[PDB]
Amino acid sequence: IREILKMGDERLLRIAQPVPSELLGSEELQRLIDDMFETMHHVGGVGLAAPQIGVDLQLVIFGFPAVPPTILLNPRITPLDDEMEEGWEGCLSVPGLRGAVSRHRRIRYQGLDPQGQPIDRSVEGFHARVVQHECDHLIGRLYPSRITDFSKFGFTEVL
Ligand code: NI
Repeated sequence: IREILKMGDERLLRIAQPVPSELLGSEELQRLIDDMFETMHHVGGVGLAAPQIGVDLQLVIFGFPAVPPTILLNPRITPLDDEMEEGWEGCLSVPGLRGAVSRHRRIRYQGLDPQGQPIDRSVEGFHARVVQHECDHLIGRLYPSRITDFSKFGFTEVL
């Protein structure tokens, strides 16, 4: 179990470094992953990025409309067309708040699994939204910085 960092921490705002090749397959990486799944499961989250626990690595985990349990390294996202869709987001680093955010409806995402094998998936809707949100942590973007409709940004208890 690790502490989740909160919005305002400078560590959330950095561009994350890639997982280096010598870590792929390794026990050190596996332990980071186990620590991340424990943390996410302990607070009831659907996704967690390594910078949210102060680890400066392009590594996200997610899973749950169901979403397959995935561990994604060094990701690259390619929007499949121009269609945008609005949805509710929250984040463990932004407790007590929700906002509506416009995201690509369809994306292809690519990256590596923990053993260094390629991932290549094309996805839509909520799965697409989750991946965009997690991958935004890796470039120092939290979901308030993506909001366009501020009428829909508020406290959970109130909205
Ligand atoms: Ni988040």
